[PDB]
Amino acid sequence: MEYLIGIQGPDYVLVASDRVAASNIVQMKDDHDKMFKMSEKILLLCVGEAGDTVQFAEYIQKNVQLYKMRNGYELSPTAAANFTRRNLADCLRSRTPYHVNLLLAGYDEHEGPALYYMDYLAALAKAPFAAHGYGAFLTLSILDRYYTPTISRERAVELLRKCLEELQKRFILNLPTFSVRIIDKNGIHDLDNISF
Amino acid sequence: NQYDNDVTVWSPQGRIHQIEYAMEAVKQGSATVGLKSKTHAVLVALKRAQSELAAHQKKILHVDNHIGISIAGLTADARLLCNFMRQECLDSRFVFDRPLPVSRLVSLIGSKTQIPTQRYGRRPYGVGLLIAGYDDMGPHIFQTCPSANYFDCRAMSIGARSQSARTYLERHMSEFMECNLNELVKHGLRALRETLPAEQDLTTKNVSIGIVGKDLEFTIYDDDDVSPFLEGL
Amino acid sequence: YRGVNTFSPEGRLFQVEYAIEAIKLGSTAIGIQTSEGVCLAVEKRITSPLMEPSSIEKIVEIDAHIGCAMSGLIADAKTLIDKARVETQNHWFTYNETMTVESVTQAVSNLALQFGEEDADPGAMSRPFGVALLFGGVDEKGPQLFHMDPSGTFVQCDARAIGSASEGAQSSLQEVYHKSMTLKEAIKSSLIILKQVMEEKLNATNIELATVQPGQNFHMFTKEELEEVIKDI
Amino acid sequence: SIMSYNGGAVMAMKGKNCVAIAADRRFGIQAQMVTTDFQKIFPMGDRLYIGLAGLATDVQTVAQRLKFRLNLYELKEGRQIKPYTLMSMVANLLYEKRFGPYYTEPVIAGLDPKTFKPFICSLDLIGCPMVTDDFVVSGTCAEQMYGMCESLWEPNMDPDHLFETISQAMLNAVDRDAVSGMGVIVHIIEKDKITTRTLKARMD
Amino acid sequence: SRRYDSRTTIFSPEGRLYQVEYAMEAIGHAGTCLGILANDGVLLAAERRNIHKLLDEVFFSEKIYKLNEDMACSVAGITSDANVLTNELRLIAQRYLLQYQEPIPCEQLVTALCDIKQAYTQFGGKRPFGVSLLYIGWDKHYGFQLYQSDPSGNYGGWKATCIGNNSAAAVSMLKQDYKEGEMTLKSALALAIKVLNKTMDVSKLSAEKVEIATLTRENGKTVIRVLKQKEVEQLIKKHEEEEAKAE
Amino acid sequence: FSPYVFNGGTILAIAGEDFAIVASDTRLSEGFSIHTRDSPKCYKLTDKTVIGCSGFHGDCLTLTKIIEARLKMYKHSNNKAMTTGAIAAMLSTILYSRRFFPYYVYNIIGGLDEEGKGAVYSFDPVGSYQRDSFKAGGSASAMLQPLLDNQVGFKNMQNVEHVPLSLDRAMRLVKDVFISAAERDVYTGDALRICIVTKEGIREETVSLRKD
Amino acid sequence: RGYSFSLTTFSPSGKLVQIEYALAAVAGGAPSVGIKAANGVVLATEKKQKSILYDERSVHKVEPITKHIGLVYSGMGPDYRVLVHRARKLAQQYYLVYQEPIPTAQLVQRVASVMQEYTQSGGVRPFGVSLLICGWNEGRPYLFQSDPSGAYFAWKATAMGKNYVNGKTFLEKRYNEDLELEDAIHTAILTLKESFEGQMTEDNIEVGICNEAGFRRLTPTEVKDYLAA
Amino acid sequence: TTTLAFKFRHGVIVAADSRATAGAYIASQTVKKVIEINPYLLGTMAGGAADCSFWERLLARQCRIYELRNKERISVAAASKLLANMVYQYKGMGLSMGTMICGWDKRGPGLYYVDSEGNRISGATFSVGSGSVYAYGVMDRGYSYDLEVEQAYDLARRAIYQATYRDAYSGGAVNLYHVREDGWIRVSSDNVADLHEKYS
Amino acid sequence: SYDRAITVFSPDGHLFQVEYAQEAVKKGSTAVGVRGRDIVVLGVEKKSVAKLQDERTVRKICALDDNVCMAFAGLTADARIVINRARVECQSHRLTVEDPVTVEYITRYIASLKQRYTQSNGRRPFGISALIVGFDFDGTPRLYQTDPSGTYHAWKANAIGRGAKSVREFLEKNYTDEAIETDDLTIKLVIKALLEVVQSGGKNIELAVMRRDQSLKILNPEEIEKYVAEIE
Repeated sequence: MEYLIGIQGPDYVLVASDRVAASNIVQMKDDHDKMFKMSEKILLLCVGEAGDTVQFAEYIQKNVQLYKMRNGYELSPTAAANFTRRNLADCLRSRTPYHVNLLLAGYDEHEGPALYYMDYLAALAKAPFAAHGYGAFLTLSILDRYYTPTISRERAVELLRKCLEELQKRFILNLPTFSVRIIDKNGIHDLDNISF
Repeated sequence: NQYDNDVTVWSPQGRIHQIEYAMEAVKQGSATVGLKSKTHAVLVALKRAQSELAAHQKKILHVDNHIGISIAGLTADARLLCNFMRQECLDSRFVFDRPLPVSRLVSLIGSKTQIPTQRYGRRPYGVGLLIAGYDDMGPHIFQTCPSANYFDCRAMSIGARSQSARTYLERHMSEFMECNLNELVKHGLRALRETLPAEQDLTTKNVSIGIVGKDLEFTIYDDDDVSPFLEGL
Repeated sequence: YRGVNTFSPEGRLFQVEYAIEAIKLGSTAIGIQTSEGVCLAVEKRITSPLMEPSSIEKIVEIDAHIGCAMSGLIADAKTLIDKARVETQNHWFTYNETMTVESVTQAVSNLALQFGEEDADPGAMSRPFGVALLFGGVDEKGPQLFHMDPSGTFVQCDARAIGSASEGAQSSLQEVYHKSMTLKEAIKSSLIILKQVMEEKLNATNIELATVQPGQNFHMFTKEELEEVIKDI
Repeated sequence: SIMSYNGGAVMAMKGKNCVAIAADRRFGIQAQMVTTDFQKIFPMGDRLYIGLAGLATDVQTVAQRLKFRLNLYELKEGRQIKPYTLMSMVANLLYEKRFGPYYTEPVIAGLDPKTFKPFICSLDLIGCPMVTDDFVVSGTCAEQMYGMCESLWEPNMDPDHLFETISQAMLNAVDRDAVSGMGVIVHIIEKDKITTRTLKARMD
Repeated sequence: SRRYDSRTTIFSPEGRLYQVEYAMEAIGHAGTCLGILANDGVLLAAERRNIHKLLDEVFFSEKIYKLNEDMACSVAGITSDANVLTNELRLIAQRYLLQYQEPIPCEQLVTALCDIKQAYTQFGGKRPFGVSLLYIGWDKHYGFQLYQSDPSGNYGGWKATCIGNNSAAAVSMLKQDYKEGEMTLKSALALAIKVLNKTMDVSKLSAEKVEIATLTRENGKTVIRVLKQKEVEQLIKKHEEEEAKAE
Repeated sequence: FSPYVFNGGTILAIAGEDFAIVASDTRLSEGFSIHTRDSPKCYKLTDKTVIGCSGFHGDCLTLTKIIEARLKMYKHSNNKAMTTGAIAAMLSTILYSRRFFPYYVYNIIGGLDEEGKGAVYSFDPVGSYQRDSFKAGGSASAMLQPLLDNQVGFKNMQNVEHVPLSLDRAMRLVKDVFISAAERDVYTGDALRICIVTKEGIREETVSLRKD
Repeated sequence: RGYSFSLTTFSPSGKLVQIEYALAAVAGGAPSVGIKAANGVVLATEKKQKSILYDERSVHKVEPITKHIGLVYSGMGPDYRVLVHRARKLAQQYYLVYQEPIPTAQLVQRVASVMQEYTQSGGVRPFGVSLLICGWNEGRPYLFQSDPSGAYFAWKATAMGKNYVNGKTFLEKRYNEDLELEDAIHTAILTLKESFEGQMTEDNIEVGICNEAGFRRLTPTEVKDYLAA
Repeated sequence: TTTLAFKFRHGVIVAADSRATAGAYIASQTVKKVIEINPYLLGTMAGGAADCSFWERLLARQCRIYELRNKERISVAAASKLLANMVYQYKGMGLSMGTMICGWDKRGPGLYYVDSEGNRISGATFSVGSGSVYAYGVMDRGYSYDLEVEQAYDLARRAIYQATYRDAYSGGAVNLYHVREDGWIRVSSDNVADLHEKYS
Repeated sequence: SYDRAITVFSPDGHLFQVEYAQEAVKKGSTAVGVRGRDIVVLGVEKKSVAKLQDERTVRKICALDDNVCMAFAGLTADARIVINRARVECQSHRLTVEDPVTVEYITRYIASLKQRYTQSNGRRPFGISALIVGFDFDGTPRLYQTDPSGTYHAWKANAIGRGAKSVREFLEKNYTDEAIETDDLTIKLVIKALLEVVQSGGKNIELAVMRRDQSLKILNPEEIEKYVAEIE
């Protein structure tokens, strides 16, 4: 399956995802990106059914950029998250659902970092740390065991290291290189990938 | 003044003026003719060119293997009506594996042309046709006017200056039933010549001929293919 | 008052006549048909120096083997061009063949005149297109040149002139052109007539020229290539 | 079943000039907790609230849509809704989707705006009102809550006794429900004040 | 039928929409409206025209309307078109709230309504809405705000404005006696009482031929209020006393 | 209620330097019974094209009527008769218009190209088509293809020059393969119909096959 | 198809003229009255038929909407019938959604909003009627008026129709906020009498009331009794 | 069925087999599984043959319209997004399509993979079909970006030959293509029997 | 639905609705545009501060895409409608083509929308004229002007609106390679040209400047006054 993980800090928000695009016993790509850049300060990580994910992500991204360009100011993380949730829910019971599981991140001048969890049934949640896919079963307990509300940013990278290395050890699939990214008051930065 | 602005506004004399203006549009077009014998039906037409470098406008079209028309008036309306006729004939073949009887096609044509002249804002079909066909009842010639009123003629001549043509036709109506195909075509050409304006003769560049008969699909003669028919006049 | 679809006491749709008047406001365009090819020449009519002459797209290609030259309004053509192109491509899709010239002219002609006010569409067209086009291209039948008018009336022409100076241009084209021209001679005569009409002195910057030949696809003359022809012109 | 997808429970009780309404906190997908900070009881008036157990997507959607309708109503009439009108409103909202319903079983609790006379009621997932004078339950641990309410309920209880009783029932019905729990959040509604307390609840 | 058509949506021979011009001509006779943006509030001051001894008192107001928790607007023109526009505004606010779970910013809203109005004056064949609006609100983007709209669909932010009867005179004093950025809510209310006293030349402020609104932020949340009779009359007494001392 | 029913029949076309042959049997069957005995599967489209249809008979009939109408429409509009490539492309489009309720018909076109040579096109029921030198379709496709590959194609045979396929050898091979198909296939074998497309026109020849 | 263009359009002076003409028709009808007593609300109009051949009971002008709110008009008849039907339908829709009796202010708002639509819609003309509604909602009386323009007004006491200006003068003279129901209905009966052109027989006027007990028309014997004084 | 395509220093190569099957019966050994969208775009056919051909031909018509409107050629990314948006309107409705789009854009040689389930990605090397797994090993071991033109030809031919050998549903002839700045060319069409003779 | 033909032909071939649309366009504040070596600049005229309007809610130069901007002259509501429509189409282009939009593409789109409303049923033509400026991906400077008839051209320097003939004559006499060499010389050229209609300047003008990657530049009043002075 696909994998997502997000850890939120007092100032930043750390996000990651795998770079594989397998399709029936064959890893068709090694440098794939599951991360969409909503705005200059909001991101979107998307995994789900092949084909639905990119369509839904591009729709939301287009709408948010059009908002920002129509108004002069960008949407907030929480407003964007609720907009996306509303669209997913509205499509849930129609003739064409989207099978998408999302991790949204963003920064705001006042509220601070925003990590937003959302499943494919259109349930939204705000959590200090979240995950998706099958890898969530082998990395969530670690996040519980070595996570504190004030955790420093470097400690956050180390904690994610624990998670990815456990996923190497005990999981069944192969996730040889991951994406990592951090949003803060100064925009978004792409950190170098955790690989083996 | 105010009784000739819409097609739904009866004039105090029991006349709709728009329909009459459409008739006028049909009368301003170039001349055309139709004939029927006991064996064939022949259309004879007179195309004209806007300038000396432009071609002469086509004015005979195909509908089916057993029907043909010859237009006189706004082309676009003629094209629309050709579309309608061809679709009807094809539907008859698809459903009934059989040629559409001509009379029925002319009836559908009349009914289709009737709707415009009774609704507000729509305008009459500004085109005049001369349908030639060959059904199980034999040869037929019909005429259609913008008012949805079709006529079962044995010979006619619509268009500009067409009245001298009609005079010649009514002059020799006795022979048409017994004539050969050649004599019939020569009668038609001769009348359409009566229409021409004095110092202007029939040429390969301004004539087209259509024919349908017992064992002969509808065929169009034009350009040098018409020379065999013209040579003899 | 006086609906769009109304017939004058002569038998002419008023809107059509007024649309035919708008073609005189347009610049002058020429087209000549020869065995070796067909050429289009038009006048860009640079109002003020401050505007890029290259930004007046007043000749476009419909397909690799078709060309179009227009006169009238800038804005009215755009939809007719898109229709012509999508029809050409549709034909290629279905039949894997190249859409002929008469057929694309016919489709564009039908798309004209389907205007009205009552029971058409949520946003159908209202007034007739006020533009006169020139289609020229090479088909299975050889070089072709077709002329279109707001009335949905199209005819294949040997040489035609459309636009503000269409009269006089036509007398010239008629005196010069013969049945055995050459493509280059056609470019020369066309450029000379254009020079004779334009108010401004002819230069490579304030015209466009295009030819289509059996071998080469529709070709646009380049600034240097234009200078090369104009110098001896 | 569908209701068991996300678990959850709600409760409401009555007393002498007071009403209480409680709901758990867990939010998960089948057998995995996702957060312990999920909100289910939604503010709806000065002393009127609403709880929704069932599908989380549906809880959130219904809450937002009902707030939409009530906002418009109050702004068009210039008066707060009264509990009975709210109950009928939700009944029409749920019943509009009789074929393809929302999967929630709302419970309402709030004093009247004028006489402050208690009022609780519960609704099916297709809009069946049920007004009681003692209590109403809903969620996945409904039977445990009936067992507790029947034994621990007595009439005309002051706010202290009422809060104790409702908290005890809520805690003791969760411990025997495997897919609902990890925190209980209580609202006690009186004429003047509103009290919100969180109880020490097993996190297993 | 073209005979009876009015052509309410077609250009005149100088590029001016006549139905729009007449619509704006209707407004210049309804009650006056005033805008004043303070540094700690916003305030609407329109005149109560329904001045009869046999009318009843109902609702919290008669010309001020709430649109959200954090927004209100006053109307000048036709009463019925006013009601229609108010309803659509309320719907817009709730639709934004449902999509984003955030209160609708103020220019979000004003431009949504004006877009409806403009579209209405662009195609359709109807008469345009003969209403001009004044709004007030707060949002985290620009703070206290004061907008205005017209039958055309144009709006504008105004530090102080006047739409309705005697608009020229009211805006003339408002230009003469506005301290840009140097106005408390109390001073703005006093300026309103003065300007209106001028404009409502019929008698003097009876404390009953007037409507006042205040929008403030209190305890972190917006609070909207319509001034009662006692405070209004006290303000008028203070105004007359100040003018008397001045002379 | 099943809307389809298999109706047997086989069809075969093989292209040459200056000719094309399309041939078919004339049996119609349903289940273990036999509807008729004079139902040819090969239909004439133009003076240089023929098409054979096999499969569900109602679909075959509807499709050939649709084809005739489309061909008439095109002639009226474009003022020329279609070519074999035009009909191939048009049929690929017609068939895919029912991807989600497909025609149960196996089509194989055969005629002359614009340079005067032979052309053969084969089709899947959903539309996919390709140009080929010989193809067979229907009930006896599997037992017909290998022999054509051996004889016309000269596959698997070494030290034999690749002689061009004359018209005589083509007619013989067609007849022989149809005899064998009738011998070992219940669905076909009632009477052989051979249409020969060439520059002069289309000829028809008939040969009797064994009834049972 | 139907005309898709508005027939009421602004004039150069910015006045919707057709609405003015509808108001003229209203001002040229039969008189009407309404007062808001401290403990009830009274409507009363005049129903002077044209001959002895009209059944007074055949039709009524004072009509209820629900058990607790009703209305009367002055203007044209058929328009009043249409508006009565629309009001009853809107009341029943409100009851169906909310399961509670519709408040009078809201029913007036809704009927008026229905009245605006015909000032702007396409191919239609304004209603030539003004209504008065009476209700007893929230233990409190309500009196509203609604005109062709779609505007409504809350009234303490009003009189519309022919000679309505003089009637409003009368009522301005005779309002006393501490009034009681019987006195209010008596004062109304008088106001109609201020201009009537004949003898007010029991079968030439109508009245309807509202109180806690519920809006309900007055039977003619009751009317004669009240008219006794 | 086996299709193949890889970018390298000198363009993007394309190679494919030519077998069609109907169950266990070999319907044709002369299919053209390398569709020629345009002079600058190529597209392979895997899965449903009719679907691939019809939708790729629609793409060709759309691209021609675009180049005719804007006066510039479409990119590989744009063409691929157009195909993906065209097929996503039938998710779960029974389409079978697997395609690699490849050309030479303003960003250099491009290679996008598009499926009927909606996938769309770009990559250096691809291979899709039933014999894809048998070709990926040979490609991966032999593939190199700086690989020469003759070497790239050899790698493609060997990969498709090996896929044909080990796979029951792929075979026939290996067609091979080149995509360059000027446009694509066709290199060779080598029968598998001849390749067996060469490699043994 | 209202289905009357608002715009209709007239004897001598005139679209009187179109003509009246441009007559409305002639009642709007002058907007100007020039094209230089590496900078484009848009210049408008503000009617009056009025000391009470909020100039933030009155903007007259707007951005359609990060690399494309536009200025109009005519009615305001129509301008707002066209701007929103263009914004939607730029974003749709980004989503579908995955490459930045180009100035000619969006100008073509806007002109097509104007033509559509000029030939549809029950629709009044837009009385607005636009000036689109920007840089394509190739980094080439561009300037297009769109009339209410649906016609567009490319320009080196055109002025649209009130007093357009005067400003166009000024630019036509003055536009030379010398005046585009220095970005300041171009900004000052636009300021000077505008200064042939407006009165006050500094507090009676707005300016806009855009560079290759540099985002839209709004010149503040103090800097604009300094630029005029340096011109002084």
